[PDB]
Amino acid sequence: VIAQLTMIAMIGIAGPMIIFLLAVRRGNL
Amino acid sequence: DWRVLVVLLPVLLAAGWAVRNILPYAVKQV
Amino acid sequence: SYPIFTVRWVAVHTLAVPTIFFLGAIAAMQFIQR
Amino acid sequence: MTILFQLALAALVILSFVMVIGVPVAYASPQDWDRSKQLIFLGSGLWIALVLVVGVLNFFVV
Amino acid sequence: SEGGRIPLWIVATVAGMGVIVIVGLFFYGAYAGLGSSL
Amino acid sequence: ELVNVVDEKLGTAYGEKIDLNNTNIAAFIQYRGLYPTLAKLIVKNAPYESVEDVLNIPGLTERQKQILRENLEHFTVTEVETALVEGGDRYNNGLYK
Amino acid sequence: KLPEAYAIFDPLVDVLPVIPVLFLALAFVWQAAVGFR
Amino acid sequence: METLKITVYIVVTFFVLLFVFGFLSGDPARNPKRKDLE
Amino acid sequence: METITYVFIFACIIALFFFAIFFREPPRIT
Amino acid sequence: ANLWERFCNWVTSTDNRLYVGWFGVIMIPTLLAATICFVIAFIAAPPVDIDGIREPVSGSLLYGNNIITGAVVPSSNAIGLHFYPIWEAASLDEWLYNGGPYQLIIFHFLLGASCYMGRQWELSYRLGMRPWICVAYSAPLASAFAVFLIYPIGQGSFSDGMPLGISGTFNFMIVFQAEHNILMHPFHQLGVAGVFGGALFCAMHGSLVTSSLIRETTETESANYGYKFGQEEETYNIVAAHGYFGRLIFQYASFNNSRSLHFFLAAWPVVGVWFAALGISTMAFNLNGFNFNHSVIDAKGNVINTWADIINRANLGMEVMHERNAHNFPLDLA
Amino acid sequence: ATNRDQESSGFAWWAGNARLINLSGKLLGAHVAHAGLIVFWAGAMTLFELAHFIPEKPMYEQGLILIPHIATLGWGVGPGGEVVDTFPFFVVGVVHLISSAVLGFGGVYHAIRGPETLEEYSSFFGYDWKDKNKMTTILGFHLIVLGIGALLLVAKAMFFGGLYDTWAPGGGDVRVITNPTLDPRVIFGYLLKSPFGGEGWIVSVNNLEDVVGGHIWIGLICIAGGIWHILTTPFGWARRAFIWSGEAYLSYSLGALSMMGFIATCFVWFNNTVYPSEFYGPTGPEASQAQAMTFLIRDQKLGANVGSAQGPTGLGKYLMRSPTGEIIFGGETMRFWDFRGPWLEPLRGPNGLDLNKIKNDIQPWQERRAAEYMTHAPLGSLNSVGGVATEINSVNFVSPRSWLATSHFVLAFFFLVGHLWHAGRARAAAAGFEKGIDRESEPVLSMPSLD
Amino acid sequence: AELTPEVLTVPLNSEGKTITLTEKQYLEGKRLFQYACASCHVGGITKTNPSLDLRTETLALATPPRDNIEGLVDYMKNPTTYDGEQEIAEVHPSLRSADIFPKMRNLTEKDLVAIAGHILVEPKILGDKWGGGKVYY
Amino acid sequence: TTGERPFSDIITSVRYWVIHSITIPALFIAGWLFVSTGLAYDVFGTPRPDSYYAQEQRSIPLVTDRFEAKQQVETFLEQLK
Ligand code: CLA
Ligand code: CLA
Ligand code: CLA
Ligand code: CLA
Ligand code: CLA
Ligand SMILES: CC1=C(/C=C/C(C)=C/C=C/C(C)=C/C=C/C=C(C)/C=C/C=C(C)/C=C/C2=C(C)CCCC2(C)C)C(C)(C)CCC1
Ligand SMILES: CC1=C(/C=C/C(C)=C/C=C/C(C)=C/C=C/C=C(C)/C=C/C=C(C)/C=C/C2=C(C)CCCC2(C)C)C(C)(C)CCC1
Ligand SMILES: CC1=C(/C=C/C(C)=C/C=C/C(C)=C/C=C/C=C(C)/C=C/C=C(C)/C=C/C2=C(C)CCCC2(C)C)C(C)(C)CCC1
Ligand SMILES: CCCCCCCCCCCCO[C@@H]1O[C@H](CO)[C@@H](O[C@H]2O[C@H](CO)[C@@H](O)[C@H](O)[C@H]2O)[C@H](O)[C@H]1O
Ligand SMILES: CCCCCCCS[C@@H]1O[C@H](CO)[C@@H](O)[C@H](O)[C@H]1O
Ligand code: OEX
Ligand SMILES: [Ca+2]
Ligand SMILES: [Ca+2]
Ligand SMILES: [Cl-]
Ligand SMILES: [Cl-]
Ligand SMILES: [Cl-]
Ligand SMILES: [Mg+2]
Repeated sequence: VIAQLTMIAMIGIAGPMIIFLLAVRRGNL
Repeated sequence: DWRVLVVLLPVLLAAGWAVRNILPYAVKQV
Repeated sequence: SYPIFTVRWVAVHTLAVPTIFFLGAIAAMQFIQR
Repeated sequence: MTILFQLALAALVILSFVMVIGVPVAYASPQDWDRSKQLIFLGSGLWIALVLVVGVLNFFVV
Repeated sequence: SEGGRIPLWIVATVAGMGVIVIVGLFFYGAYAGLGSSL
Repeated sequence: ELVNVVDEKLGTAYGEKIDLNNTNIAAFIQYRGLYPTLAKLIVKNAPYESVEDVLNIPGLTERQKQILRENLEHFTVTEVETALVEGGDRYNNGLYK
Repeated sequence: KLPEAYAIFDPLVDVLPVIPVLFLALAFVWQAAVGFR
Repeated sequence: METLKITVYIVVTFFVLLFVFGFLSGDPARNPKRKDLE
Repeated sequence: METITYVFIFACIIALFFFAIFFREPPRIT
Repeated sequence: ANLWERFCNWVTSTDNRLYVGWFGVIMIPTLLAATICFVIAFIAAPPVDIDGIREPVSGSLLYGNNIITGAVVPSSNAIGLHFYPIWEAASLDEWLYNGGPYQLIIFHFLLGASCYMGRQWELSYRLGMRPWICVAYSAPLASAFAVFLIYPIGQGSFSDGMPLGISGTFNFMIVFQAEHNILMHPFHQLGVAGVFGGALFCAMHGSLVTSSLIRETTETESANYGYKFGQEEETYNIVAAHGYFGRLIFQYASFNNSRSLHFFLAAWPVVGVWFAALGISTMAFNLNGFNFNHSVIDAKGNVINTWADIINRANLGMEVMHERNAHNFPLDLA
Repeated sequence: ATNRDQESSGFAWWAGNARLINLSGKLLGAHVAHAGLIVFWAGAMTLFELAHFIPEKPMYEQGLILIPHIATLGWGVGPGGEVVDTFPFFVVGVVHLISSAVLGFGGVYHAIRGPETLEEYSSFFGYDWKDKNKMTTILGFHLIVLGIGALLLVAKAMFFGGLYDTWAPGGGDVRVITNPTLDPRVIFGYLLKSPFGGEGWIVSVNNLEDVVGGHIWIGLICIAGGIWHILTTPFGWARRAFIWSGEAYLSYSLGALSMMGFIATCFVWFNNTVYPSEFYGPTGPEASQAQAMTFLIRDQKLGANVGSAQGPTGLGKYLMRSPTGEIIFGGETMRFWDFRGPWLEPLRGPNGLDLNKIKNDIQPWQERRAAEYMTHAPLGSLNSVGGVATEINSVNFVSPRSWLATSHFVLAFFFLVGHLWHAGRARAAAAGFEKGIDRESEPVLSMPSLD
Repeated sequence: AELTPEVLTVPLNSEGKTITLTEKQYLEGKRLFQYACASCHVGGITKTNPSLDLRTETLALATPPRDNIEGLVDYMKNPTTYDGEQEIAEVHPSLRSADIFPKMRNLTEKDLVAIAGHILVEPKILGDKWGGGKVYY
Repeated sequence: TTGERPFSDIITSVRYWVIHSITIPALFIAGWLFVSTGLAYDVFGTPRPDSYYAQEQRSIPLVTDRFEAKQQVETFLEQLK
């Protein structure tokens, strides 16, 4: 019941992570 | 009652904290 | 240039402070068992 | 054999995560598109490969 | 400190996720403990 | 002069015991051993001029007769009431829980 | 249930079906990042 | 009844045909601006 | 008399629809 | 021009006092039929065996009803969802006993109103308007479909469609509450927010525009004469209204954009009522309101009632009393 | 950043995707990525269902909607719909998820990396919305693809194990369809049935032969039509009837999808042939009927003569006549006499329910099925409390039929709304007043007064 | 009020021997009853035959007595009509008919005991509600 | 504007978050303990799951006298031993 929260943390961050990486490196957002 | 101090210790520690951090601007304003 | 402790500040906090405390309480309640 | 399956599946999941964050950031990146394109090709072939490997080893651990 | 340092889109995303988390907790509580009918 | 016949029957032995001639079959659940076998036989072979005639139902086992004898004190008989026995109401009287 | 071998991934499987929804939410994070222009 | 039925069937068919052919009769062009929509 | 009354009020209302629509004071632009 | 050309030209004419149009070609006869049948039935139709148990209910004025109690009564439960046109009955007397007038009226009406929506699109097009008034109208129309068509389909009988009458409408509501707990359904709740809110904003908007009417008249005449039809100037000061409202709450809670504002005025009640309609339409398939009956339990296991349980008692009263001679088996399964 | 703010594109962020109307490469991206979302949900949801699946519980007791779809196709189930091997479910899920990774890949590629427009790139893959020939060509392509799909169902039914047949003699079982109904009289006969009670239009299809034959027909019609639209261009009357633009086409497809959603709603609510009650639970009609059956059995066991038992209203308490005479179940379920199901038909004779068969031929499996279906009626609360609205908490149940019906009614409705929106907008834009009225050319000002 | 060991002490057999269930046993029992039984027996009534409920007094007057653990376990193995005269496994879920009532398949002896205990304890909590039906809701 | 600093400014400033990343969780924890310590029950007079009824009683402690209501509630509370 812990790994559900861990995985949804990794996935759930995976989304905003892309946006952040691109915004930092001034990518084509 | 001990539960009152246990419960209202975080509140007053937060109050003391922000008071400490905002004191100079507060004095400057007042 | 900007003040900190305005009427707006008071209003905002009379609402915001209790709200967070109450939310902490309700959170705790989610683990109460009969 | 079970160890191979478990390796292949763990690798599959990890590579998948890496690709999920990586391919869009790469596509939208101005710099270093050449090596990145290389890496996307690489990771793609390895992704396909890993899927086929988990697929095969499935019937030898189930 | 200066205003504008922390991007508003990050504040929004973080806040939003926090809301989803607390509400998610509350819906979890509908099935567990008090109020669960069990 | 106008009378509710069901209310009237409630003031007879019908309001006191299982009426072998009228009562709905579910009543036989009140006592050990009567439902469903004996209840079905009883309602089927109604009406009865007296309670002990219930013992004269053809085909009864000795066990069955013993159970009936054990429960005659809980039985009665009154005139068949059309209102209570039409519409198959002795098998289903529109009452559930 | 899943075949025994894959049991380790049970929590992951519990979370996957909601991932499409995340995409809709992502569209907004993205828009906020370019100021809803 | 049968006469009533046939009557109604004829009426309904008539009006439905009116509707369909009516909308087939260059409707995009029946507006106050750009009538060239073909 | 009740029925007559109900139908009469209704009928008046329909008549009123007729006049309010076809015998309205025409809107005019200035 | 030929005859059909002339005809199309008149039908679609922007000069007709009432616009006809191709949707109108279907609308006018179906609505006239529904209207005529409804008035005649409401006045003079005999009792109708709504629940198909030879227990005819009187709906018309001549058969003991007033405006409040009267109704055109839904077709017989024995008919179910069967198509029951006049020519399917052996006679008018049969047709009336079995509630044919109802099916004639609701089908003609649903068609007619659908065409009313279309017609709204059409005239908007002919006049060079934007097209979405008809979309606002889709909300009440969808509701009508919900209570007249969809719910009967879901429950398997037009006998459970809403009656064409005031008290009968109330019958529908009470029974609905008993069988679906509609009050505890978030879509009905969104519908209430839709109409309460629509009323609120109607009053709000009316009052704000009225408050900031520019002085154009004397005290001894209606302020309304200060506006002339077709004038190019806006007749109220929207900056004054916004200064007011913005100070009533706070600035950024208020609209300064009239387009945005009016869009809001359209969107809120329309959306709310869309959800009300969807509430009826999905409770049509017995997905019901939240059931928290016996949800709170103490340490021993004693049930602790909430207001939800009191609601449940009321619902029980409704349930056991409704259609008191129609159930033979213990579960009301439709 | 071409067309990616309001000033350049004309569209605000909330109408953002409208910026893709003439950016066919990026639009291709959006579409393929979305297809990836769909295939993703199929896979993921399937694996999820399987993980939560207890094979000895009925599917419909477990909130399953996809595994029932897989089982209806013959995979994983044996006689009576018993789950005999879950592996095909696993396969279907895994493969869908894996494929969703590919579709996602292509979608993201075309969406933010590949050519933004496809016309300069390829004259084959590029298109102009106004180009009726190309439009009908793409339409043709996809028609052929659909016809192929329908033919895949046909092939599964006839050559690869068959389908689950709830009507199979001796009980429900997977069966190979060898003699599909090919007669056009039957196939299109369905299409001309009234949608009203006791008729049910195409929703009334009640044997697999008709299903398979219908899909044969639909496959050939689709491939033929697809070829037809590749090879032709719209005729004159067609040209004069329609609005030819991206938004218009979108509106048309939205209308079609609305229609289909409503149709699916009725299908899952009434039909128990392609939605076997073994997997999806009993239909509403079915469960009501099943209650009638249940208490007829109980009371007849107690010695009741169910054929002559007069209920309180004067109608039979257990049995009565339909308006055309057939013997049917009594009480409220009189509305549901059009119901047909494998557990009830053995009691049916030429004149309807048969009293002799009812007295003498009711098997224990029939009693069982009736009790099961009676006690799993598609009634339940939004938080999944099974039963009537006044039932107390204890049973966690809402029928898959309710879930599917309601979901698709909502989706169909909002899609009808979408069609109105985009049809009206398409007309207004093609005619040139979608952005408002020209003050210097206000049409009504050039019209005569109404009065 | 609490779920005490006394509340959890119920008749094991007809001879007046009792057994005291654990709270885990009580919980397992409610769970298993919901899993295999509530579809017809929610609240202690019987939806497909309301004349027979699961109230302790009713079970007591059944033949053989079903107001104790042995009786209930046996019923779950070889169910009879109320008078004991007929065996009804063909139309009532049981281990004996776990082939046609598939949910009965994965039920262990331990499980049957838990279900039985639930049937016996619940009326001690809910009172007239148990077997009461909507009147007592 | 009305004088006050824009909210965007404030809630995207480093100092704001330095303060509130302390003050917000402190409050949250305080409410959490207000419940978890059980203090809430006793401040507001709310029954714990074991304090609605005495063990065998099944009658609601309904207040029935206006002016001696306090004594009544206190009696009802004593009745839980
Ligand atoms: C089904 C959901 C969906 C899809 C497929 C799209 C697709 C698109 N949108 Mg739309 N949009 C959507 C919903 C969607 N949108 C919603 C809900 C909104 C309201 C917030 C919008 C509002 C909107 C606006 C205002 C605009 C678009 C635009 C676009 C296009 C270009 C986006 C871009 O280049 O930004 C670049 C973004 C990035 C580079 C950040 C990363 C984005 C990628 C796709 C994330 C990939 C994540 C994924 C997990 C990776 C898996 C990799 C793996 C396979 C290896 C693209 C075709 C733009 C357009 O039309 O341009 C002409 C545009 O201006 N959208
Ligand atoms: C066709 C669509 C569909 C249908 C019929 C179902 C049906 C079901 N799902 Mg599934 N599912 C779906 C899509 C669907 N789902 C999607 C999109 C996801 C990803 C989020 C999932 C992920 C999922 C999980 C993880 C689980 C289920 C489960 C279930 C079962 C319990 C449902 C429940 O309690 O809902 C609760 C009801 C709601 C939350 C109400 C939703 C109301 C929506 C939000 C309103 C939308 C209105 C409209 C679209 C908005 C338009 C805006 C307007 C302005 C125009 C039920 C069989 C459960 C199960 O039992 O598995 C075995 C379960 O655990 N589903
Ligand atoms: C599904 C719709 C679709 C359409 C219309 C296109 C169209 C295009 N793609 Mg794209 N793309 C797609 C999906 C699509 N793609 C997918 C799913 C992926 C991930 C694999 C990609 C990844 C991709 C890349 C990396 C590139 C393209 C390129 C192109 C362009 C050149 C293609 C070509 O000439 O190949 C010729 C065609 C063949 C050699 C035959 C293909 C054989 C197929 C794969 C067999 C399977 C057929 C079967 C029907 C598939 C069923 C799938 C279904 C069940 C979901 C063309 C505009 C190129 C481009 O844009 O250049 C700038 C390019 O570099 N695509
Ligand atoms: C187009 C007509 C059509 C119809 C009526 C059906 C009906 C059915 N399909 Mg089939 N199928 C079709 C085409 C169709 N299918 C196609 C094109 C494919 C390939 C994608 C399939 C692949 C398929 C599979 C794999 C399965 C089915 C299954 C089924 C059954 C259950 C699913 C369902 O409820 O669909 C309801 C159908 C609809 C809602 C579509 C209605 C279409 C309307 C009548 C016409 C729309 C035309 C359009 C709006 C206008 C055209 C424009 C032109 C006139 C100018 C049901 C009998 C399942 C089954 O049979 O289990 C044994 C199943 O497993 N279908
Ligand atoms: C996605 C499916 C699809 C779509 C969108 C189209 C679209 C088109 N087709 Mg094509 N076609 C298709 C598949 C499709 N086709 C298939 C599968 C075949 C083989 C059967 C054909 C055979 C075909 C021929 C022979 C012709 C077309 C033509 C056309 C064009 C005009 C059609 C039109 O005005 O429809 C609107 C429909 C009508 C005007 C028909 C009468 C209108 C009444 C009111 C329809 C009532 C139906 C009713 C509501 C449905 C309820 C159920 C019913 C069965 C009882 C249009 C581009 C025409 C064209 O221009 O070719 C280039 C043309 O001559 N199609
Ligand atoms: C299958 C799989 C996978 C995949 C994954 C994926 C595909 C993922 C994705 C993911 C994603 C895709 C994510 C996303 C997320 C998102 C989010 C999390 C968001 C949120 C949002 C929000 C919160 C919002 C907010 C806001 C804004 C921004 C503005 C306005 C306001 C508001 C508040 C609304 C992997 C690799 C793991 C491996 C295993 C299996
Ligand atoms: C364009 C765009 C967009 C969208 C996008 C999208 C929508 C995408 C999609 C994508 C996708 C659609 C993706 C997918 C992916 C997937 C994956 C990545 C998967 C993987 C898988 C795996 C890894 C598996 C595994 C396994 C196995 C094999 C066995 C069993 C178990 C398990 C599950 C573990 C947006 C809105 C954002 C905005 C911008 C633009
Ligand atoms: C598979 C199957 C089957 C079959 C199916 C089929 C064979 C179908 C067909 C279908 C069809 C065959 C359909 C059709 C449709 C059509 C439509 C839907 C139409 C539409 C139209 C429109 C929309 C038009 C409009 C208009 C007008 C009216 C006027 C002028 C203008 C316009 C053009 C706009 C069966 C049942 C046997 C069985 C099951 C399986
Ligand atoms: C019940 C379903 C019926 C389905 C019928 C399917 C028919 C398919 C072929 C349709 C042929 C359309 O034929 C259509 O009618 C007449 C024929 O003189 C034409 O006539 C129209 O011309 C112009 C067009 O600007 C109009 O202003 C004018 O009012 C009208 O006379 C239409 O322009 C033509 O497109
Ligand atoms: C498009 C993917 C196709 C995957 C392969 C499907 C094999 S289908 C396979 O065929 C057998 C008869 O030939 C059946 O007996 C069996 O039940 C069935 O699953
Ligand atoms: O019909 Mn009118 O109401 Ca719908 O539930 Mn069943 O049925 Mn009757 O009872 Mn309840
Ligand atoms: Ca405890
Ligand atoms: Ca072509
Ligand atoms: Cl009523
Ligand atoms: Cl009934
Ligand atoms: Cl009783
Ligand atoms: Mg809880």
